[PDB]
Amino acid sequence: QVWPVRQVRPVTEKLPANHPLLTGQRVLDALFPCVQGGTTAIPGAFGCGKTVISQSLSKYSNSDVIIYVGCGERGNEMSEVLRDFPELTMEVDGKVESIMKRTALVANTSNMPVAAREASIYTGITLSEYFRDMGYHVSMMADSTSRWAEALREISGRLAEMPADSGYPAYLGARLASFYERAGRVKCLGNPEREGSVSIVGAVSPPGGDFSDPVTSATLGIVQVFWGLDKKLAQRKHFPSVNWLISYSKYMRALDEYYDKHFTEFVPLRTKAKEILQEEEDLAEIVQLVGKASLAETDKITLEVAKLIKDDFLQQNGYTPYDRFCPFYKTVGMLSNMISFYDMARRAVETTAQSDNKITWSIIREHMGEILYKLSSMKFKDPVKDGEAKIKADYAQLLEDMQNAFRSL
Amino acid sequence: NYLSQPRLTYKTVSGVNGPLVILDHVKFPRYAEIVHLTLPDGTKRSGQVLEVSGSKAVVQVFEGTSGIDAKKTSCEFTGDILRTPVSEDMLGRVFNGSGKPIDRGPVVLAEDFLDIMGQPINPQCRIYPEEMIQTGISAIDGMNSIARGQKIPIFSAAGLPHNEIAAQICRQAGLVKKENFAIVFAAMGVNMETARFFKSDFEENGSMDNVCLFLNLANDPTIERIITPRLALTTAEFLAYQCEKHVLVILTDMSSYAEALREVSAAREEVPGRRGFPGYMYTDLATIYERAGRVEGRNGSITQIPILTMPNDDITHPIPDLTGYITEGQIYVDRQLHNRQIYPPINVLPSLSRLMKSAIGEGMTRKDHADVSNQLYACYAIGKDVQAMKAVVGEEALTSDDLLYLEFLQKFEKNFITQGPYENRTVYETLDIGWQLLRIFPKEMLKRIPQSTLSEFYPR
Amino acid sequence: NYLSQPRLTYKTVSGVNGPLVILDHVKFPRYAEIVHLTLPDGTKRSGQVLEVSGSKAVVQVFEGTSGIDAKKTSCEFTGDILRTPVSEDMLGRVFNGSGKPIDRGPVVLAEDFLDIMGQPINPQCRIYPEEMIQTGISAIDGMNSIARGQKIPIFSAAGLPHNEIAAQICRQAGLVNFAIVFAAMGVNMETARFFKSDFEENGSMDNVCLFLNLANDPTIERIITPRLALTTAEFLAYQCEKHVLVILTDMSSYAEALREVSAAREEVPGRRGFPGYMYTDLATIYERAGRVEGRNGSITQIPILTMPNDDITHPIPDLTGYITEGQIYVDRQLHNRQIYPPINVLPSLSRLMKSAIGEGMTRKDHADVSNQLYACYAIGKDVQAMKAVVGEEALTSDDLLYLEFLQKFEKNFITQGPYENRTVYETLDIGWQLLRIFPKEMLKRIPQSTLSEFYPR
Amino acid sequence: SLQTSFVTLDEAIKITNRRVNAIEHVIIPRIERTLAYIITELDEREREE
Ligand SMILES: Nc1ncnc2c1ncn2[C@@H]1O[C@H](COP(=O)(O)OP(=O)(O)O)[C@@H](O)[C@H]1O
Ligand SMILES: [Mg+2]
Repeated sequence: QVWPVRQVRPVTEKLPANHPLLTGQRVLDALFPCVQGGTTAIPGAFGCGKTVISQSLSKYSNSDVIIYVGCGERGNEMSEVLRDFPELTMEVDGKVESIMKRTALVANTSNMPVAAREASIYTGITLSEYFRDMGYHVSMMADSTSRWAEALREISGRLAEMPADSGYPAYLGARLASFYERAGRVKCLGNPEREGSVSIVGAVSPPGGDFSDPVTSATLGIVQVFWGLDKKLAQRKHFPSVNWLISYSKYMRALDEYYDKHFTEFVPLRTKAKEILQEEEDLAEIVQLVGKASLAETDKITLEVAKLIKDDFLQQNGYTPYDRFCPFYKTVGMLSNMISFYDMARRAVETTAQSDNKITWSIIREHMGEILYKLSSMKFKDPVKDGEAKIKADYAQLLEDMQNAFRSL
Repeated sequence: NYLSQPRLTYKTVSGVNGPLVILDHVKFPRYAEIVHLTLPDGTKRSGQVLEVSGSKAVVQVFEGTSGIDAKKTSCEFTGDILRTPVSEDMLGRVFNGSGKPIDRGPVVLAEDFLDIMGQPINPQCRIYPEEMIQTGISAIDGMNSIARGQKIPIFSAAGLPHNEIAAQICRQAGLVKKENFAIVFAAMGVNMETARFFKSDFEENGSMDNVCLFLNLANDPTIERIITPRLALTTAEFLAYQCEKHVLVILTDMSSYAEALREVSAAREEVPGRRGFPGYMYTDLATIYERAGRVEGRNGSITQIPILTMPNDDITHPIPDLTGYITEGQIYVDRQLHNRQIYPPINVLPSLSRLMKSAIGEGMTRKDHADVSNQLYACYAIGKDVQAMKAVVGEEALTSDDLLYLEFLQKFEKNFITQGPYENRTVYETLDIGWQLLRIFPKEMLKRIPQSTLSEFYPR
Repeated sequence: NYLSQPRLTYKTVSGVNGPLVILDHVKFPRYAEIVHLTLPDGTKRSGQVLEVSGSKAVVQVFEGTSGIDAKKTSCEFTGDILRTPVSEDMLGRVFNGSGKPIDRGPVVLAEDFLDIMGQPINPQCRIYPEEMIQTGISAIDGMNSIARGQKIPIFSAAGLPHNEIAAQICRQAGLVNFAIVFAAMGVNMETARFFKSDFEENGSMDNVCLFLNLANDPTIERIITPRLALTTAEFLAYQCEKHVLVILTDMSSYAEALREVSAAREEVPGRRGFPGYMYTDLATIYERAGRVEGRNGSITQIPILTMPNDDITHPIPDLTGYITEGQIYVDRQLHNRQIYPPINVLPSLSRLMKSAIGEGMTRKDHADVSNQLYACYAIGKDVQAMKAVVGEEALTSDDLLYLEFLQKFEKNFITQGPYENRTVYETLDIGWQLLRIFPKEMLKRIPQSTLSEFYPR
Repeated sequence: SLQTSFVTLDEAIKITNRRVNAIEHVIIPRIERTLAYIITELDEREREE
């Protein structure tokens, strides 16, 4: 069949989204969730990891089909996908299958004709709506929407049109908003009564790295999830380079009733982790100006567990074999142990700080260096070489290992 | 009398560009006239004459110019400007941004046809509004109080919960007790989840028989936004000034309206204002915002609550900037309060209501309401200055009085501002939550309050 | 088939303004065609058709419009777009920025005439680059490894030694010979002498091709100079099967000439007044690199940049970093401290490094050691920044370990001197020695199985 | 008397020097970067106009 790429394919009804799009990152899946039918933006300066997040999400997500769009970006970033995806396999019925069997690609690299970048976007979303109508859950990656906005600026410029913000045409916001409205979860047309979805994950490439960029500023008015990357995390090799202070998701109130059924313990842990990071951010300016010696032992513990979470939970190298993909059980198990250590270390100080003989974080460190090195090592446990049972058994052993040390204070 | 004479139909299309079609050989063209376009495939669109000169007319097309051509497409000129049908049967109906039904009901069988620009109400014939709307929200009713017949926007930004504040005002609004609103709701450029949220809330409240909805979603045509506020306000003016209802009008993103103006102005190659917006943006916005309030000898009223998404959180941007020069206040929704899970995220410092001065106080609400609002404001202003100093110097530099202001700042955000989405507080609960914070200080610090108000309400 | 029908010549110049000449009564104009202009004094100049409309053609003139007139100036239209004559004789030649010889040798006998603009390679036919080049420079090889076929520019600034680093890379590159194609845009004569001298001093010059546009040469030649050079690299790599290293000298001179050309046409500006399409334009140069299916040859690009006021957010380094596969960053603060090479690793990157290293490629530790050296260097910088506020008496011994690593890293791993040629294996073991300072439980980028094999030596 | 004064005064010298270093190395650079950005963006708005 033949369809006009600029016209939305019809459906019986759009539906609320009720199920997570798992990315296999610990950050993203815990702190800033996304859904089957969701809309996401990934803004960030050059080298932050936008294409590596797009490729990781393409390799490891819970989607039936992937449509991958590379408008205005590198030919080697397309060639990597063609080289990798035949070799990498998912498992079906006790049999392995190449993930290239579920993938389609739409390439228009940074040296191909500028006008064709508009056609890449509408081709890729039309291909995504076609498989949605079969009752599949589809994900579309658009590895830079700034390259499309920048193509509109040249065509608009040669048509001699009046510019809006920074040379872009006044219709740019309407072109973006009507593209993101093609995402969703649906009752399909026709009569076998199936349901399907399209999630859209649009990367954004703000010139100068500043999110006051017209494309970023327009896109953040439209999307429901924002994964804002930071170059000063990327320079430390802190990956994914996501700024957890500015990033957000609007789907948390929709997903809480899923987590209450499948991962009952997670919502308190998510709440505590955000508070520990928010407290460490409030402490860090006082530490920088005043020089740390003023801090109470609660605040030393809060800085130390915030550092533990930042360095050994949020951080995840995407190439090394144990952390390519992090399952949600591994993610909840790791988080539960770090938050449980916070509550035990705080309990020990908060119970004893009134007495003549009392606990301090220096005592806790010196007493527990082996348990601290076990907590930092939890990330190295491997989802396929060790497996679920061995991972969950080890994380329960760390809980007794730290409990015996706190029974011993 | 009627237009009984026939309508001319022209195939003389001469240019097509963005939202605009240009025709020539047009007989005695009329400015602001409506045009109906039949495409080569028989699709029907509609448009309006933005300029006339000699035999040439420039038409903005509401549904967009895709598929139009310079030979087969034909325009029928209606002989008249845009008049909408109206009736009281429009309450409990759902329409698109063009005013066509989407509830699967019939089209409006009119009680009248009204010009969507309205008619100028004489400044001699207006009534000054003094009845307070109790919105049920303490940060509004205590410090930014709203009169029935006011124009007062919510200024907000991307990701913030301005839709929940709007829905909560619609659930909870009434007069202070020592009538209930007809609601007209317009949406420009909203996503499907926003449209579903408001429609679902009015059904959840069990009150859809008293509300009219006009919806233009983010996939619907952008030039329909030019008329959507004017369909909504023309309906509110019939209901208020001919059927004597008390109307509340919600206009849910003025920022996506102002962008549709910038497209048309850019396509016409007009001389810019700031950030590329039309040079006439103030004078256009004023035609929407000044359709509000009360008139002498008629029992109904219109209260206006626009909503703005401010870009980059910039309150000096031409959209929120010009809105303050026309409306009687603003309510400001703040990212720093939202990031801390405070709800409502209303920041009381940049928020204002210009008509509150005469709507509150003795006989209106309670005799302390003016004094308590001033003192709560001054305490929060001082506490925010102490907080900003403290981060430089540490708590060892602060006096016992600086700790009284810094304690108040927490207790105020925790108890007075923070409320939750279905909690409804009277003015009386709002004031007496207020006094529990003013008791943090000794009497000698409460400088905004006269001794009679201290003597009567502090000892309790 | 050959263009056998004769060329038209025109005196119909209807106007002149800025760098643009405007002919009328032109018979069937061709967009992007080349035109030869003869001035009244008999000087020849060339230009290219930048616009066509009915009987009119707009020409930009490469040597400028000064002294052109509406009456005596005459234009000959070539019937064709800009093509360059190419042969394998071009190695061991020197040309100006428009491809005319300047070595007192003859003009090129073509093996073919190639379109200067190249042609986009199909992403299906690209081969991902995975063979590591050893430059022997430890700050590159150990922490920004270069794959054969990469684009990896040198971001530098005025007064820094980016010429000397680029010469050292040309002198030392090999697998764990290159043909060199070198372009210069807007160089002073002492820069032009430095490279030509160094290539003759290393005896290499019979295997180097140079295109020179100096600071006094025409500006609009600069926008064809890298396209002449890359067309020569594409013949040498993808028809003669050679491995080519292409050096493009000061891309900020290319971008500045492009801004000056575009400002005369009044095209939409981007940031800091550069053309709205500058990303696309630079991408047509930088994407002319890599390996391809079924052919042995390859093109590696190392463009050199000058950052205005050392600002990496300026559109030139910014839009270049968005396209290229990393960057090497040359730092004024290391240069002022008399270190060589001044390569600050933190703002630097290589994207193709991740698959060009490790087991079978280099050594099993390489991917772990590199990431731990980045972590300790970033933390050492944070402690040095803390010390400037609170003074040494506030620092714990753990802070002093990172601040000792910092001093030893810049003296042993970074500092090298201009002719030292370290193996990857020397670079890796110099890596482990600095990491050995820290008690092993601090090495939290490295898994137990790597630590227990390499740290105890 | 002199020694308890001296201990108190030593701490006050250390605190004062810490503040001077913070103004010189944290606060003034942050203001000067902010000021340079504002001066840059005002030229961009002017070129757009
Ligand atoms: N999750 C990650 N894990 C490991 N390395 C990463 C990760 N994300 C980014 N990188 C490194 O950073 C480089 C640049 O990432 P990329 O996605 O291409 O950034 P960009 O936003 O510019 O497209 C990668 O080639 C890789 O070397
Ligand atoms: Mg990318």
